[PDB]
Amino acid sequence: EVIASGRLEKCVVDGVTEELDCQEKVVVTLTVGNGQSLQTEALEFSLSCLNSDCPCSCTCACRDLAAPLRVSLTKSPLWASYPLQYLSSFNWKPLEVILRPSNKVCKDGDWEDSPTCGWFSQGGVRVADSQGFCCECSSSQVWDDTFGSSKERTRANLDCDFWSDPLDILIGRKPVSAHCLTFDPQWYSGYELGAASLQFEIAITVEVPTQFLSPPAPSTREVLHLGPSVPLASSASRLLSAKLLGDLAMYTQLPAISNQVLMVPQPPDALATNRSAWMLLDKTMLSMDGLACDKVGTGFSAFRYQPSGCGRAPQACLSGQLKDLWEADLARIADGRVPLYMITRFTGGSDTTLQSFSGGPLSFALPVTSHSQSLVTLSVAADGVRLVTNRSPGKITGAAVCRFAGTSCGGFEAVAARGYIYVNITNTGRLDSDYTLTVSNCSSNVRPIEARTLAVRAGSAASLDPPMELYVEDQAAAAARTCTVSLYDSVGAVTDSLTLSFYTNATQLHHHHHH
Amino acid sequence: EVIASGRLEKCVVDGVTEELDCQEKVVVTLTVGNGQSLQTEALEFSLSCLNSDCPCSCTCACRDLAAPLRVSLTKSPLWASYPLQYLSSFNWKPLEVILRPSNKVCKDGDWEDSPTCGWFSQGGVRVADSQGFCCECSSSQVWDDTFGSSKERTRANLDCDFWSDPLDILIGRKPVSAHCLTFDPQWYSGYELGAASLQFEIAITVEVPTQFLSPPAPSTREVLHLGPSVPLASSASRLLSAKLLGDLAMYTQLPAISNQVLMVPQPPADALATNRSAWMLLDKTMLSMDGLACDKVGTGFSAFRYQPSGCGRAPQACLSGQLKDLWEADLARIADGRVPLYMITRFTGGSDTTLQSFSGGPLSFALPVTSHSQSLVTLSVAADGVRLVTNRSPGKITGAAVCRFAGTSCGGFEAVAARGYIYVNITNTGRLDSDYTLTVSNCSSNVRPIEARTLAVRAGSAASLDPPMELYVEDQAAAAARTCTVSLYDSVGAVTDSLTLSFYTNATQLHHHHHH
Amino acid sequence: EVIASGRLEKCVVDGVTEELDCQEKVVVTLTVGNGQSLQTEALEFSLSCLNSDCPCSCTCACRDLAAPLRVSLTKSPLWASYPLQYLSSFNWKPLEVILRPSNKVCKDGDWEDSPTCGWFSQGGVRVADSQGFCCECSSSQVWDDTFGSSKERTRANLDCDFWSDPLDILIGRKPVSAHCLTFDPQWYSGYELGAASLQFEIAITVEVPTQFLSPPAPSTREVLHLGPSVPLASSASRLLSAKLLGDLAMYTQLPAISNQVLMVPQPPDALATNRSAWMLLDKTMLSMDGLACDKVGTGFSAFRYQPSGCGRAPQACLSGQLKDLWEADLARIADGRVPLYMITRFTGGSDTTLQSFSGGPLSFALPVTSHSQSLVTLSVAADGVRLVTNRSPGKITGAAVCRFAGTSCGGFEAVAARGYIYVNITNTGRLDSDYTLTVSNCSSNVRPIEARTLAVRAGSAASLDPPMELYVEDQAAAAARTCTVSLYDSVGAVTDSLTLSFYTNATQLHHHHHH
Ligand SMILES: *[C@@H]1O[C@H](CO)[C@@H](O[C@@H]2O[C@H](CO)[C@@H](O[C@@H]3O[C@H](CO[C@H]4O[C@H](CO)[C@@H](O)[C@H](O)[C@@H]4O)[C@@H](O)[C@H](O)[C@@H]3O)[C@H](O)[C@H]2NC(C)=O)[C@H](O)[C@H]1NC(C)=O
Ligand SMILES: *[C@@H]1O[C@H](CO)[C@@H](O[C@@H]2O[C@H](CO)[C@@H](O[C@@H]3O[C@H](CO[C@H]4O[C@H](CO)[C@@H](O)[C@H](O)[C@@H]4O)[C@@H](O)[C@H](O)[C@@H]3O)[C@H](O)[C@H]2NC(C)=O)[C@H](O)[C@H]1NC(C)=O
Ligand SMILES: *[C@@H]1O[C@H](CO)[C@@H](O[C@@H]2O[C@H](CO)[C@@H](O[C@@H]3O[C@H](CO)[C@@H](O)[C@H](O)[C@@H]3O)[C@H](O)[C@H]2NC(C)=O)[C@H](O)[C@H]1NC(C)=O
Ligand SMILES: *[C@@H]1O[C@H](CO)[C@@H](O)[C@H](O)[C@H]1NC(C)=O
Ligand SMILES: *[C@@H]1O[C@H](CO)[C@@H](O)[C@H](O)[C@H]1NC(C)=O
Ligand SMILES: *[C@@H]1O[C@H](CO)[C@@H](O)[C@H](O)[C@H]1NC(C)=O
Ligand SMILES: *[C@@H]1O[C@H](CO)[C@@H](O)[C@H](O)[C@H]1NC(C)=O
Ligand SMILES: *[C@@H]1O[C@H](CO)[C@@H](O)[C@H](O)[C@H]1NC(C)=O
Ligand SMILES: *[C@@H]1O[C@H](CO)[C@@H](O)[C@H](O)[C@H]1NC(C)=O
Ligand SMILES: *[C@@H]1O[C@H](CO)[C@@H](O)[C@H](O)[C@H]1NC(C)=O
Ligand SMILES: *[C@@H]1O[C@H](CO)[C@@H](O)[C@H](O)[C@H]1NC(C)=O
Ligand SMILES: *[C@@H]1O[C@H](CO)[C@@H](O)[C@H](O)[C@H]1NC(C)=O
Repeated sequence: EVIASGRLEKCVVDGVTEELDCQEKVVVTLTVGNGQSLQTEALEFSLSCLNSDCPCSCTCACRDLAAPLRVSLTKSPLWASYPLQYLSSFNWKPLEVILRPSNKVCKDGDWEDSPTCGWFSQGGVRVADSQGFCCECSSSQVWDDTFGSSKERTRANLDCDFWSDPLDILIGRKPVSAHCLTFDPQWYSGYELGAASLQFEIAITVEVPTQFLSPPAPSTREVLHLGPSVPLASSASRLLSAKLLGDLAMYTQLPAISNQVLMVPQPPDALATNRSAWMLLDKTMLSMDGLACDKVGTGFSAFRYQPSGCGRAPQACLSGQLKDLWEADLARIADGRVPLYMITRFTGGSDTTLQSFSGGPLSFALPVTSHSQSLVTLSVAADGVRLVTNRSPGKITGAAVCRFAGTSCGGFEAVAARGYIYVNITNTGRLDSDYTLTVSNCSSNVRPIEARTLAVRAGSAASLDPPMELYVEDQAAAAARTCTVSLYDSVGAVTDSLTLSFYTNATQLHHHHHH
Repeated sequence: EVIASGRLEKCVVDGVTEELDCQEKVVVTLTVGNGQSLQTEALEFSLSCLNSDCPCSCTCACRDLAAPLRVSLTKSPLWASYPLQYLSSFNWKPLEVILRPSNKVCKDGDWEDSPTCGWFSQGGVRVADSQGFCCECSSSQVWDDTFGSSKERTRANLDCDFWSDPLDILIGRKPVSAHCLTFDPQWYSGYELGAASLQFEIAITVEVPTQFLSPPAPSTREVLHLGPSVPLASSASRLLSAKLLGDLAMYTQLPAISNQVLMVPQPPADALATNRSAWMLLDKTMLSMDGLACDKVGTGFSAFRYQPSGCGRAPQACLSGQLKDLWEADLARIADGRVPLYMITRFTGGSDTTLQSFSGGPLSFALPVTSHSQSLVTLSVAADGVRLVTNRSPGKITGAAVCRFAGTSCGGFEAVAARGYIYVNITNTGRLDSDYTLTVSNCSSNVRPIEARTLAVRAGSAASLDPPMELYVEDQAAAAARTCTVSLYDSVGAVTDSLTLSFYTNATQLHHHHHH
Repeated sequence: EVIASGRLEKCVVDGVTEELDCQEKVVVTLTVGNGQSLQTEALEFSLSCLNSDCPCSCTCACRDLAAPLRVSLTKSPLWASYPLQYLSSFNWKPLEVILRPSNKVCKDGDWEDSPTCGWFSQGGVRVADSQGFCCECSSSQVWDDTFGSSKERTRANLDCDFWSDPLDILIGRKPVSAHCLTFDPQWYSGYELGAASLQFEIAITVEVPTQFLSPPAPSTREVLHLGPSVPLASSASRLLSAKLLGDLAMYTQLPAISNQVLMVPQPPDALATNRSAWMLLDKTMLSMDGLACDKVGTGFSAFRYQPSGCGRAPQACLSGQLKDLWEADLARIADGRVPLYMITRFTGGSDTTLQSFSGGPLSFALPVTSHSQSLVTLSVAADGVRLVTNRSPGKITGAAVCRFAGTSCGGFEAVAARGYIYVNITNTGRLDSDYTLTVSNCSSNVRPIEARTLAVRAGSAASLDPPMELYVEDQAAAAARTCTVSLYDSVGAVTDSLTLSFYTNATQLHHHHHH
């Protein structure tokens, strides 16, 4: 979209000579969209006196008369990359091993030279509280289990019936239990994310030459590169000078994951490669010092000194681990709901959308789908400008609402879940044209969706990736909620439009029954 | 504000025929403000050869000569809506019931067939640790309470004096206590908020016809609608083609509530106010999702049963920090001129009425944006010649004062623990609907700068800032009269009125422990 | 950068008379950069009929013929200020005092009239659980310490050997311990931060008068002031009318510190003044009610009722305090890593960059380094406009990568740490010109860096402050990673460029050795 165009006299005072020099250039300001990956528009600058701003006619090394300077602009796919900062490692699933010693002895002493669990060591020094804790059957439980049946739980399901082992309970040796903490061989590295940084590269293609026909005689293509890192560039010789000013505000802000911790499997039916097994967790799920129970990174001190530990069930204090959060999210997928810890809760179902990134192995970035119009200013030493835009018709070749990861299509669960709109369009023209995809005039209590733009090659089909997220703002269950999907060509004309119908199932809640 | 205007030759290559077609249109780029709800400006495009871009003179079906094409733009009120995702339910106030059995027996066994508290059940299976815990008076406390007075607390205020019940303590039956967890009948649904999405709709009114006088002869009004969902539209026939490019960056960013949990009262199937008045928005550090933590929203049976030294602690221990507690705590902050920390009205500034003007569904949440969010719109008309017609009407500041949260008292606030709210009354004294800009500047020392606000006021009507401006001070001292200058600008940046706003700040207060 | 310029007929209908009035003004829209603090560009408006829009020739009170109206724009340094909201106070380091009474008595009763620790008081009422807790040596430990050596830890390192004190253990008096909680005399005030607000002031200098030479005959300089608080202004009389529209989106977003708590030392080899001792903590490090252990603000109830408290080490439950987090971050500085709690983790090493702020004593703001181009619209009653920009060459006079606070330069630790790029440039011209500093064409797995702009006075040297943060997206250890640092003058020409080489050391991780 061209915003401003006109002539301007840019005078430059050379700082060494303090000397003035003025030229009248054409200053065009136009935006570049996120989904604008093809050369659909072109800027043509009328060039008088070609070659070396009229000519000396005619070895001779002179100049030619007239030709148009063609300029187009594309933008690489937009990503939101976060910088990583390592913090600490975490175990996939810490496991408690219960030992029932053969000689009915158990030692968890703090200065115990050799406990029945054994000491860990971070080097030559042994780690505190790594020796677990012991459990003995109380006199009250030996009394109950002998005559009747003890109603008090033991962590090792101890049998304290006197008849179960009379020859040793008589001599005071009661049944004992050892509870040691072990680590899964699978470790994870936890990196704290940073501030989001928009990353892209605008490609400015400039070609200078020697009813409906506009034939091109020999041109020489030159490509400029603009971006946040290099927000300006100039063409060969000194004709075109560009400058990236910045983007406009995004209508739907980025997800607030700046203060979360990215879990990456520490390397030593197969697991999927790259970031498929990655996770991104809030700090309320973690214990950095390891002194808290039922958190990622629970340590020895938390497991050894848990209150009434011998009276609790096995594996207590060891919940909420990376393996638990993973298995929990997989359950949410089977129920049409969105994961809460897997990084695919932003992609919408597939990990393939996150491998198109061009960063290093230890990097994280989400594909931006909101509108981010970057403003570029072109200043050419050529008076006369014209915009040439391709208009190709299109057709919506398919639209449907599907749950997370496409486990089932047609609808989702009202407020606990959300839907994902996959839209298939096809360029029916013979040229590469830009398109705008909008969802509007929905039924009641349906959340508005921001439009998306697709640059489709001629005769090719395209699809929204990642798809649009669809919510509903009530908890009822409707059989056919409606929305209108419209396909706009360039310069804002509707080439095709259909009505998208979907169901929402009612929401479900917890309940406790009192007695 | 008009930004760019000029002529441009837009050539369109029809993709089916690969055929070129060029036209010279006027491309105007202008911004639309957040608080711009009235038609104060108008763009007039000189239209030669009316009707069907000169005419064939003269059934005839021909064209007329000349008239101006009038175009205006308004913007709906701006909101920041967050998508909800349900997580779990939470009880308004879990209550501990203390039982003192008549037969002095108490059973909290894990496999106990029938405990003195009873098992809950999530269906047909009974919930673990729902049977509470029992307490017995230790031998040490029976020894103290019999002769002197025991200094050790019991959760049930047990009387373990032997003389208080000798016939049963002698046969070993000591006084016992049962501590069961119960739930308030009022439940709450907790929805995790999502990413903020700016939502609005720009209304482009276009009317084509067919000293100071500019009379309108018959016009036909056509309204276009642009927004984030539909960022472009075209008029009837093919005269005007619009496109919404986006907004500019906001100077004061939105509140970071993306990862918080919205608490909504769960319906049952002196009265409370309707809609979101009873809603709350909490940080995840106030919650226990698994319920295995004490003194958090959603504390479960396992946390209450296995609390360390539970029988030695006071009643209702581990049951603090609940939805009822956080609510009653915020109400106390209101009575002390401070701002709530959990009620969603801590963003509105005092009144819930500002949040019911939203047009979303029953289960939605949105805050009214007050920062400048200037959206850029590009107009391209097939009519060469353009003119901007803006209404300028004078105004007067009819009132300005600093008030605490919810207007419990005006005149000032508490320095750093609290903040003030600036209510400003203005009145359009002209006969036309003009736009205005409201600024607070040239303040005294250590006063935080405030971003300006814009008000579109109907002719002869009075307007007011809603929600009011939030005012802070960057020191902890107590001043009797801090000053700021409130200025009212008409359109095209002229000061019609200005007054000096004076307010006091009380000194901040801090906690203190006296050791012994 | 000038974006749009042209003529526009702005008609104004006076609301009182309903009367029309039209004038044709020049509407220039141009951006103002973040680092643009000098008058490098200038807008010159051709003014016909000077003095009072041709003249009446010739007391006379008439007008002159012709002169140019010079207009320049600068922007103050950009800051992101956060509003503070006080919450509660916190102690620098709560300390546990262990008492061993001479008479072997210990009382921690709830209704105890006078305990061996003593009651605190918030006024006239005494604070609950302020009397600490007592510890007695169990019969099991007296049995072990008498014959052999007890392997169970006591919090007071108690000696329960019967022979160590036989005359009192015989009469039942066992060794006892008192554990009271005390507070460091240094307190801290904790303020919850608010939403970030961009704060700046654009200075519009307008002076109206009355080969390379352009001499100035007497002008009168007038300065306008625009900003978020006052986004518009008009010149003396009614010539120029300005309006600040807003900034463009920032490419690298601000750090998400909105919901954190700022710790400020509560006033009564010396510490540096202002914010040098300040800290900014996540709410997961705090206990507001004080009922949690090993957190900032741990209270009496947490310390008194800690499970197995008498069996734990001294100072247990009292970790993770403001003194601990401070001493921990200082250790990260000595290891080339970035602090996690000190507010200097955003500045990059020096506190001097945070004292240039102009706020009150209780305020907090970070210097914005991302591009924030503000759009300003100028409308002058003078047809004819010209842009005069100074171009002075520059030279990169130094570039190096240094760890946090400059503890050592040359490189950093790959993912646990980050580097900081200090760049020295010098204006070699005789005029004040603007510059653009870019880092591009890096080696593999190097994170992209957004460009920065420097306004340098003539003949003066400038430096990046705060320096650019440099990350790497892999965990390997390389001896010489390369990037290209380029220096652009105004209107986008490369005056100087060098290649910046640096090393990255491999990352380090935790490890537990099992037994
Ligand atoms: C939009 O266009 C897309 C194509 O560009 C459509 O995707 C197609 O979806 C259909 C089902 O709706 C798939 O047909 C199925 O094919 C499988 C076997 O092929 C697949 O096998 C495995 C899965 O077992 C998979 O990993 C492979 O990659 C194959 O894709 C049959 O068993 C099914 O019965 C069914 O016929 C197409 O394969 C798929 N095409 C592509 C290219 O992926 C999409 O449905 C369209 N959406 C809308 C809303 O119109
Ligand atoms: C970019 O230019 C900067 C100057 O504008 C350069 O900073 C200079 O860095 C050198 C070291 O490379 C310093 O020289 C040192 O001086 C100390 C003694 O002076 C200092 O003493 C104390 C520290 O004990 C300090 O607090 C004072 O302020 C003094 O600065 C010697 O003991 C050292 O051996 C060494 O010679 C310069 O003093 C310093 N200049 C300034 C003005 O700070 C910077 O290195 C340049 N960077 C690049 C990449 O080129
Ligand atoms: C700005 O203008 C509004 C009105 O547009 C002012 O609100 C008015 O405030 C007064 C109090 O100062 C209200 O009068 C009171 O009414 C209550 C009954 O609700 C009565 O008990 C009191 O004795 C008193 O009479 C008045 O009703 C209210 N008007 C409206 C429409 O709400 C506001 O005070 C003005 N603020 C400034 C700073 O000028
Ligand atoms: C991801 O895959 C790419 C190629 O598809 C590979 O170069 C890269 O090393 C992989 N990274 C991880 C972390 O698996
Ligand atoms: C929008 O949909 C409603 C049905 O909900 C229909 O009545 C109306 O005509 C539609 N309007 C447009 C412009 O599609
Ligand atoms: C709800 O989901 C089930 C499958 O889980 C589906 O059969 C049903 O049709 C859905 N509800 C409605 C109203 O369609
Ligand atoms: C809020 O009030 C509106 C009408 O004022 C009503 O339509 C809506 O259902 C209410 N929502 C709730 C959650 O009470
Ligand atoms: C701002 O107010 C102060 C009084 O505190 C006054 O001295 C100064 O002149 C005022 N400045 C302007 C520009 O009004
Ligand atoms: C501080 O607040 C009290 C009421 O809490 C009020 O009476 C007093 O006037 C305030 N301080 C000043 C300086 O006005
Ligand atoms: C910081 O220093 C400035 C002067 O450099 C002083 O005016 C201000 O009071 C100081 N603030 C604090 C909190 O030390
Ligand atoms: C980037 O640097 C490499 C040296 O490793 C050089 O070969 C290449 O030409 C450079 N590319 C550009 C565009 O400067
Ligand atoms: C890694 O750091 C050490 C000091 O910690 C330094 O001596 C060494 O040079 C660094 N690595 C490389 C490759 O330079």
